[PDB]
Amino acid sequence: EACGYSDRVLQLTLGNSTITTQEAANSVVAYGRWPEYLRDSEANPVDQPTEPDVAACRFYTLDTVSWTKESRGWWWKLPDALRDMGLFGQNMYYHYLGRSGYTVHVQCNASKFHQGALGVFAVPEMCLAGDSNTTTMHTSYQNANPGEKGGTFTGTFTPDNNQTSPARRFCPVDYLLGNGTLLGNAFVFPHQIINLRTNNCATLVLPYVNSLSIDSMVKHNNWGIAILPLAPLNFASESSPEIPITLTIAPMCCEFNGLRNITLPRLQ
Amino acid sequence: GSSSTAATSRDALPNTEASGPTHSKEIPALTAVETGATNPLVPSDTVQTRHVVQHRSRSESSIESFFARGACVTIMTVDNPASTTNKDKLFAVWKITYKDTVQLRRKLEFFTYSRFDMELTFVVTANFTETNNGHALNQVYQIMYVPPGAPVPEKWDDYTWQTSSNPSIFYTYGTAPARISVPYVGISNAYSHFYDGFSKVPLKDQSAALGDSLYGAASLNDFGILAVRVVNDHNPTKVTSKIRVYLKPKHIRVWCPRPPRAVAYYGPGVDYKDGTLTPLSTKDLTTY
Amino acid sequence: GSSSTAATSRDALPNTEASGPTHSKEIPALTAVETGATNPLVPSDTVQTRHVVQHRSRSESSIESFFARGACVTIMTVDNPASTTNK
Amino acid sequence: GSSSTAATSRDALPNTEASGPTHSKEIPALTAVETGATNPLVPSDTVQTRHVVQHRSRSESSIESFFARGACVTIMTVDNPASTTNKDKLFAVWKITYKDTVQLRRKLEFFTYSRFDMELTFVVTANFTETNNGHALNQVYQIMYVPPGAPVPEKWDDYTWQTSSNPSIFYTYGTAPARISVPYVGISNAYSHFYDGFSKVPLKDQSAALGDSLYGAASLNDFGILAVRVVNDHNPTKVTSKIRVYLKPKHIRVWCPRPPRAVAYYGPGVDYKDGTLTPLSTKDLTTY
Amino acid sequence: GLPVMNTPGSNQYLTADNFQSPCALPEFDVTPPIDIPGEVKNMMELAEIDTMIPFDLSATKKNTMEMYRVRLSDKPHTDDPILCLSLSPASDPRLSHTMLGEILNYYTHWAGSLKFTFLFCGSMMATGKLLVSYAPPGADPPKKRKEAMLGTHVIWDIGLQSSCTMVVPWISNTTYRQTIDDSFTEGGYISVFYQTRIVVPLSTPREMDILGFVSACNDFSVRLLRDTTHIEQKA
Amino acid sequence: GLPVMNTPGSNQYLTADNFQSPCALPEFDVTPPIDIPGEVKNMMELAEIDTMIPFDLSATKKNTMEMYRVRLSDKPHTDDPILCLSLSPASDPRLSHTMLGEILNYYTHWAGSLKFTFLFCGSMMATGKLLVSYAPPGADPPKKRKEAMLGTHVIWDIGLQSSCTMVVPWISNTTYRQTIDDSFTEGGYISVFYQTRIVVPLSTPREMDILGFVSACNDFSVRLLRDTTHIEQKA
Amino acid sequence: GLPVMNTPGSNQYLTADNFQSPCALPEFDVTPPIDIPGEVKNMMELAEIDTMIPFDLSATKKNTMEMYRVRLSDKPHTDDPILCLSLSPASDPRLSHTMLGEILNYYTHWAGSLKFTFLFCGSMMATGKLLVSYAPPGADPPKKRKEAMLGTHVIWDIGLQSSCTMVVPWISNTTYRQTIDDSFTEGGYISVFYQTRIVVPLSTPREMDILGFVSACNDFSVRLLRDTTHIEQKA
Amino acid sequence: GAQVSSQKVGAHENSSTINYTTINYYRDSASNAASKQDFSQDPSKFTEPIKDVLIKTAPMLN
Amino acid sequence: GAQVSSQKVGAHENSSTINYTTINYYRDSASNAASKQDFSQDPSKFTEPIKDVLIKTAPMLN
Amino acid sequence: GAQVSSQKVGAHENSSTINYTTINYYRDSASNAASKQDFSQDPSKFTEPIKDVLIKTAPMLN
Ligand SMILES: CCCCCCCCCCCCC/C=C/[C@@H](O)[C@@H](N)CO
Ligand SMILES: CCCCCCCCCCCCC/C=C/[C@@H](O)[C@@H](N)CO
Ligand SMILES: *C(=O)CCCCCCCCCCCCC
Ligand SMILES: *C(=O)CCCCCCCCCCCCC
Ligand SMILES: *C(=O)CCCCCCCCCCCCC
Repeated sequence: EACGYSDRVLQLTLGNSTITTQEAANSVVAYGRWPEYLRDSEANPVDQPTEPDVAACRFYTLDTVSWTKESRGWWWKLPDALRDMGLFGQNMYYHYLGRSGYTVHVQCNASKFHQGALGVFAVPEMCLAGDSNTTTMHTSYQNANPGEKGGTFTGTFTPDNNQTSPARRFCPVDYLLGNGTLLGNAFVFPHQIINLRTNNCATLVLPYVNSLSIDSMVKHNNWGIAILPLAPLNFASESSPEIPITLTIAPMCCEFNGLRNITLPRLQ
Repeated sequence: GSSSTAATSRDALPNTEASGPTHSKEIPALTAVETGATNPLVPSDTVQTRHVVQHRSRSESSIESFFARGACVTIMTVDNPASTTNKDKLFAVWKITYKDTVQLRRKLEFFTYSRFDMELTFVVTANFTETNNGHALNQVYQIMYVPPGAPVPEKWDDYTWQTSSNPSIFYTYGTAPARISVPYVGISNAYSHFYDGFSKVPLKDQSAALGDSLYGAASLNDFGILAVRVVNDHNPTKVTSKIRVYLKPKHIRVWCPRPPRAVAYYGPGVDYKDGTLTPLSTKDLTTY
Repeated sequence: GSSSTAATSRDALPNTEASGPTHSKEIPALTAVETGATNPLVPSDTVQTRHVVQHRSRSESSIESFFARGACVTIMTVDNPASTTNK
Repeated sequence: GSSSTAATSRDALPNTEASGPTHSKEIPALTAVETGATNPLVPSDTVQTRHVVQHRSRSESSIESFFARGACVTIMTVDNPASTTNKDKLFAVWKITYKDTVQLRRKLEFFTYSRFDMELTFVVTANFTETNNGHALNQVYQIMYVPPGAPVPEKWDDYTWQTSSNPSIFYTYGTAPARISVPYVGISNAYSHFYDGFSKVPLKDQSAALGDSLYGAASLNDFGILAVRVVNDHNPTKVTSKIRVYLKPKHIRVWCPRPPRAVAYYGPGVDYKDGTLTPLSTKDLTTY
Repeated sequence: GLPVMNTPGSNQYLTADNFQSPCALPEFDVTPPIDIPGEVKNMMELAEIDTMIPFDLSATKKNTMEMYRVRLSDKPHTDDPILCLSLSPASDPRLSHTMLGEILNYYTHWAGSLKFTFLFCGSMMATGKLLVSYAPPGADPPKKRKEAMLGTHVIWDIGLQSSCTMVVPWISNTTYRQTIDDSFTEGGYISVFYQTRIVVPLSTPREMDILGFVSACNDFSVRLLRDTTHIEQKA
Repeated sequence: GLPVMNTPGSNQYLTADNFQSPCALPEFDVTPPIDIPGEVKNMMELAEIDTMIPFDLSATKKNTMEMYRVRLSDKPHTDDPILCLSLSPASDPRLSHTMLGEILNYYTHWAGSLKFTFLFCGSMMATGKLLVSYAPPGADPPKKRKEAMLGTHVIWDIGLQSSCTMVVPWISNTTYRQTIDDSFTEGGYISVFYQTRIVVPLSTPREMDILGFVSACNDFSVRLLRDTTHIEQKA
Repeated sequence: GLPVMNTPGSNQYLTADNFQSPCALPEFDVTPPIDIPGEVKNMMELAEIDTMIPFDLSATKKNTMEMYRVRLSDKPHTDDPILCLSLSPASDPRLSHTMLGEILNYYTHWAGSLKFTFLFCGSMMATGKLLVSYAPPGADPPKKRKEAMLGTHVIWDIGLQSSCTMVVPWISNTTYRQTIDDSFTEGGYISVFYQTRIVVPLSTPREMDILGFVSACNDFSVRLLRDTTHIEQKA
Repeated sequence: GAQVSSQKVGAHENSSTINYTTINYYRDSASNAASKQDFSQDPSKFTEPIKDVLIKTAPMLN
Repeated sequence: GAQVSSQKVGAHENSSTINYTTINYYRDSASNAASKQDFSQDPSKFTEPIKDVLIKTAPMLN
Repeated sequence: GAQVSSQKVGAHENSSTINYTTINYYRDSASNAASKQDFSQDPSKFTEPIKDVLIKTAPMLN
């Protein structure tokens, strides 16, 4: 717009929450599909669904992590990461079934004198590799689901050797996308790159993806949010620089079925 | 009567258009991968091109064309010993799947979800095991499909082989390899090449061991099993047979693309194993 | 020449209709099995339901479909011995 | 529905016209071969001819008709030994081509370039090798097509035989000889019976041995290879089999004619060998 | 002779195949059909008919006329369950052998809404209010009215209308469920409780039996025909 | 019976054949499709998507997050190459494992125009001008800007627009190239250089990384489906 | 299944048969044809092109550039033959290896009119008159101009027009002749003589060579395709 | 005498109703294959065999 | 019930569109062969998944 | 989709044009048999490749 409007400057508003950004590289809509409610033609569960709307379909800001020369990368799972977030987590646990889209806004600012590139990826059914070489598909429910704090990637695969009392957890190696495939190709998946010299953040609008119209949000995680350093953090001359990466996410057009007593998971 | 017969998989790709010199404010070559998008550029955007009538097609690279080939998913071993032998007549029981072998699995795995009518072709080969000299009359195999819940056979000749309800294929040795078609039988709207979750929810209030289950594993018994046996009675001279199962995905559809399996498969899940994580070979930055 | 081609065994089952709250003199949930009959009830009669377009069919459960399978009724034993055998 | 049906290959040749005496300035008989042309003369030009209604045709001498015959291009040898034998189960690997044999090659070579759909027919014959007496159950052969770049088999039973993507033919002994069709697969607009050049350009600035390559040889691997094996497991009594491959060029087109091969073939190229250069026999100038 | 080429599957015998074949008894005078009453067109029709549930499968009651009787009493109000049952129509011992459960075991997959009808066989002078509950999977199986009350339920009031029907709505993640015990395709919990308490006057029996029946709603269907385990021929 | 005569190919099993066959599960109630996002119709669609190139496959960097990073510096102008690469999409170690290279290895022949996009991951305060070159086969592979400048190239100027795309035009003698290293079907050389030199102010990092991506142009296609060597099952 | 009955010839492999068959490479992107010069539609087209005859197949001249040269001289008139040749296009050593003879050996039967063209490679100052003869079978093969003159012939006069063509008309008892030496299907005799005598002035070569060429007239055809003896593979 | 019918199409290819052709070779009906073109009926005769038609919204016993 | 279609003709003989006839023998779609008559689609949903449509001649970031 | 053509009839029986019926079973042209319905052409490009068209009755060289 000769009037002023621009790709880099956006304003997102959901329920009682609003996000502003003066340095964005546009925004991405996974597979060109904007989140939507379950249609009658595609519906399964016959009971009147619970649609929290503004109470849950708003912006939740998770615990801010620190990016450094040493960082190999971070990972999160949806809905798992939002499981303890206000009215959204409450409605998710009270219902047998649930479906939801997301507006993922990854925030990470610095300075015209800093360097680095964060590869922000949205992966459908992001199944990760375990820490065991004597057994398989053994990663425990508690460890597979870190909740809000999420997990992290490792530059090296080090097998759990304690056969007696197994760590029973994931060993996601960075260059292999934590799942047996080459990172260089992760780009076939809905994503955006946070290149310090070009932009403050990454905005990904994710639709409800799955082999089913609606499923068990507590048993199954539809989307995986992977953040890896394509180009290592670097500043002026400081040998050990640091910058925060804040992750804010908002559930969308989300709905729930099969209402009963609240589900109290064994998360530890 | 006779019924005769928008962009088709076999339509000729776009023609290259004649392009001259340029001194403008338009910058096709310049861009910003950060946005998540790939520059839709073509030769004529960065160099002077001539006019070329394109005849080439993407016919063979289409989803159906890419998989339109019978692939080996398993090798079943059965036999027919001498009545006297102390050891039991060996009848085969195989849990149906595309993961026992690597080739077809890697191809299907280029994608998250899939949908398709399944064509199973059975190649049967037999042979003599003992430096004997006795012979054996032409064998007749019975390939029975046992769906999850149905009485799984415990003996090469027990009541279950009656197949009153289950689908059975009675194959005759030396004859054209057996073949049958199967519809999209998934309890879901599409097959899940990957399941980022569990079949059970570990409830605090309830004993640890109880709420436990395998990672990435849905229905303990997805599609039941293939129970194969040699119908013929025990023969003085022992004959061992092998049943090779060829699986071909037809009328197929696929969703959400993924990066191909870069390192040696290690079990039914995405798990990798130590010593196999270094696929790429040595090659210098400035060497052609 | 060519010959081309009411409720069919393979027709989609009845769609689930959107149903709201109720405070009436009508009592679907209440009945009397003693009469020999079975209460023709449906989800929308005892709970608040959403509108659902039903695609499912009873095709495979039809009398023909249920028995449309070759079943083993007997195993006959015969033979051909050496001329000499006494039996 | 039904679709029913300029000079045709099977049209009657031109009729001979009645010709009388001549005393003119016209000189058909006289000419000059130096110009590069051949005198279009006919009987009626040099002698008194009668009127003749011609019924004869060139039907059988047409390009398709001339090659419309299945020709043997190779004999592949495979086997199935006793498990015990120290030597490996012998599986065949043949580099596809029309030059291993002479007959068909000489015919195709009457021309520089060619184009055609290829029909491959496989005749399989087996037999016993040892003065033994043991027998063997009916064998099932696996003819796998391995295109340039794909994992070539190293063992009669290794992972490659899965043929997830490659085209394989599972032939059953004693049954009608196997047969498949193949399109015009050349990376060029037409097959080159002859290539007057090399696959590499010897660059001064670069080491002699590096820029070196075979004369008249293009793609080191034109069309990949045919990998054949006996699917059946090792049998106490050893059985040797032979696979004869018949090649027939259909829907064929040819360009730039050449003089037929006058002397014994010596390798894949035009090379001749000492002692074979004297084809023609003794016959006197003035002897009938 | 017309040129033909045999393809894979040739000469094979597919027990499930559907082709023509020569008639051993040509021109045979077939005996016509008579309008016989009670004709069935679809196995599902039988599944839609109310069949009595063997609820009390306890060591001593099982395999006897007693397993069908769920005993109640004029005793004081308690938030504890009268009877707990898993929504596994084909696998759960109490449902697996009912007309519905039996037909389900001839199939691999099941879908749609079920309906549970309870009959009060106590005396006319006996009043009471019971709470029939249905709790979709994923949480702690209800062991107290409090929890059961929170999910799909019906407060049954005992009177002239002898029976009360509770509809278990088709609520599932997958388009179809498996006819066997399976964590992934689990149906949830069906439980019954005392809303208030069975009250009776003097000269009247303080204990009575309630019968329970299960049947399929018109939205119900099954697929993937298969051989059942409910019958065998060892030998 | 209708007179028929069997022809060659009869009773054979062609893994690539395309015929009809009896259905093992007749009348089976098939579960309908739901409009699932991200549907693909042609493998080539994936080849048209930008995928990161493992350029620095050196002894110590290979098989680690580092192989993806091509390091530059504020150092003085030099006509020497930043990185040399062969146009062998399917065979060359640096291209063979990229989404494009991987799909190419399932096919015997490849054709059309490729496009290489380079991303400058250095600081905003850092300026510079690089020369991205493409030299069609037949001559001495460029080892100096001078030679590289003489063929198909693009002078990339670093600024607001983070990345620069160089299109490698479909320039070949044969209608199709082989998915393997082959003198006859050779593609030529892709090399990168310093047009001027990476310049940076004080208090700023004199060294930065540039990422590189490869994808196929709309004129691109593959043929002759085949089994790949990028995966195996020894045992 | 449709009732069918197999007939003789079933399952057999006729190397000359003409049927359909499954394609090993389905949907394969075939490379189009380019208008390449020199396209042939019928083997007979090649037979209609003038090809040099190896006339002098004598012990020392045979298998050398010399066999093609028929030497003449300014010597005195003689009724004796310059060269005698049998009309056996496919069998006669002097014709069997010419383009025409070679194609004829791939066939069992031949028919139609042939034409023999002779080129005078002597000096411009050299004059002369030769007699080219053709004598249909059944009589004493001509050994003297006298006899040769009595049958089909042409009196060639040497001048500006370097060459002279003699047409051997299709004169036979059978509709077709055999591509081998056969008394019954014999073609007759082709002989050449001195009508007057090759005359040359002083300071000029008294000896010169005449080249001879054979080709088929538009009324010419062949049949019954067969394997030739002109090439083999002993081993 | 060819009998052309419609296939209720399940999983469709990335490739309008599809049909299948059937022809009877034998003179005897018994020789013929199963059409599978069968009809459904309302369970009434079994689920509600009562003389006086019943209305679900109203009291079964009145 | 015969389904007649066109063969995209590759290498033509020295011999107008050519056709091939197809007929379905079975009642179940699954039993049917692969038509290969498939459709192409534009990569957009993957190569350009961005909210604001992009013009190649202009600055990606503005 | 049936293709009906004429057989050039050789030795006729003591028994009007005779025809033969052809039908294509496969989708790929390569799978098809050889029509044999081929065309002839004039040898000119080889027997008379000369720039200036030649008249047989007149002097080749003039
Ligand atoms: C007489 C032979 C009858 C053959 C019966 C075969 C029916 C069973 C077919 C199951 C198809 C499974 C295909 C692969 C599905 C997997 O990807 C799942 N884990 C994904 O949902
Ligand atoms: C299961 C069997 C599959 C059979 C696969 C065969 C495909 C390969 C066919 C290649 C055709 C080569 C024909 C001769 C070409 C030579 O003349 C070349 N040197 C000329 O360009
Ligand atoms: C009605 O059928 C007329 C159309 C006939 C189509 C051709 C029939 C194919 C072969 C049938 C012969 C019957 C076998 C006894
Ligand atoms: C539509 O198909 C009418 C034309 C019928 C042509 C004859 C069919 C050939 C044989 C088909 C019988 C079907 C096999 C079950
Ligand atoms: C055009 O062909 C319509 C006429 C059809 C005649 C019946 C065809 C005979 C059988 C053909 C089936 C094709 C085999 C794949």
